[PDB]
Amino acid sequence: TAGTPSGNGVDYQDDELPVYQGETTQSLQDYLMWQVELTPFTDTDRAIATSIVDAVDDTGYLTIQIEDIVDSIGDDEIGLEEVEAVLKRIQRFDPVGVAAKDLRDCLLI
Amino acid sequence: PGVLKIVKVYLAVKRRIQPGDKMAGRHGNKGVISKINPIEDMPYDENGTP
Amino acid sequence: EFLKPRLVDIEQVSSTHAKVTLEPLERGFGHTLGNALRRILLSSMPGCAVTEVEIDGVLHEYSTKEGVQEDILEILLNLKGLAVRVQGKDEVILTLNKSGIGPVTAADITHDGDVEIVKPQHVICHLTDENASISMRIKVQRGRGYVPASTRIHSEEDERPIGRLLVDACYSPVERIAYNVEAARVEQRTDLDKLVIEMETNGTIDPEEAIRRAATILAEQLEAFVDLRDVEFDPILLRPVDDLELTVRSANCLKAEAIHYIGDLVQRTEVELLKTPNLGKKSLTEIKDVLASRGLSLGMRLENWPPA
Repeated sequence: TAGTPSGNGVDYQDDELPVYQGETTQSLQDYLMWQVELTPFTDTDRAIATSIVDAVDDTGYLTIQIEDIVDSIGDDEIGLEEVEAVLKRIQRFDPVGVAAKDLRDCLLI
Repeated sequence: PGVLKIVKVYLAVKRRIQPGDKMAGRHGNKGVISKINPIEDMPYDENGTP
Repeated sequence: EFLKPRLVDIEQVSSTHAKVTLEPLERGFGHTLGNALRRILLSSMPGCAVTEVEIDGVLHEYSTKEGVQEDILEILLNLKGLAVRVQGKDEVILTLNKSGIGPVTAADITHDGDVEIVKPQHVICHLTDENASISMRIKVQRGRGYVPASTRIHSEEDERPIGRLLVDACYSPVERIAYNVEAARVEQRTDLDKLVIEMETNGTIDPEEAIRRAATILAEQLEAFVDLRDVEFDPILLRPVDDLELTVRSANCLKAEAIHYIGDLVQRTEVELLKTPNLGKKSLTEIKDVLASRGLSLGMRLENWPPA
């Protein structure tokens, strides 16, 4: 072996009985929830926000239909007009354009 | 067998003295800097050398 | 009532060493004046010093040049001690170009319009190989005190190319100062003192000029004592409320509810706003829908509110 790499980054939890323990990682959904928790939303608004951010894919686009989201709520007075407003508020988060229904909406936002 | 290319990068920086740094002689006398005084504030002899 | 000192018998031992004398002084004024002048001279005296150097073939301070004995770091350290004088300019550029065998000094620096090298024997490099060439451009700036090369960040406003080497700047020509108080030769007066100030510089500044500058600084500082006396920001907010393109039906309601700006809209909670007359469940959602398009959720809490 003419050229050998230096050791890659690795570690193991020491001085702790449950060895290697763990380490939490921040994903897109976790960051979206963290942002949601720090904006003024009603209880219904919070529920709608959680429901719509649960459906965010890895690429940042919504996989489920808005009408399907309304059906998922399964409660009166939560018609598509309210969920549209909540989703449009959610779209303007740190990854601007996240939770977009299609490419057109993403470019528009 | 797995790797394909390796790149190694070196960075060099200059560390200057500051109040937080530690300084010690070779007689067991150690300590940390408390303040970096200006020249005109330090004591001087009759020749004006601080 | 009080006698006044006059600068008499100014004498120059050497190019750097010098003596300044003030003959008439009162009982206690000698030490006060001496210490004040020493502090002013050692603290704040203007001068010119090397700011950055750009060598031909090098890229960073931690490199080497084929044909020169020293590293670029030692070249910069030697250049840091260069003593120059500039008239009428603060950003002169001193170009240097020399090839051959032997040490290179400040003597071979190209003769600029108004640039004087007080010490022309300052060795800054050593050339060892016959066919070796060196060529740099030295920028000299005028300053007042010690400025490290890391504190200045404003120089990063414009991109600097790879190859410009930043050196520290001292700007202080004065290196050592002492003073003594001796009995004056004036016999008609009861008891007078005399002040002798000895200074060691790098030859950049005149002794008399330094004394005048220190005295002027002291007087300008003392001028203040002679008369004491003395005994909603984000542009998205504060916009007209008729920028959201709301319905006609909500247009009348906002006027009745005394909402005239975008900012005052965002400070209302859902529970109490619904109690307002004839809002409508579906119409209120459109107000939230439009305000969501701007990123301002309903119910924000500000501190102060100007009329505009």
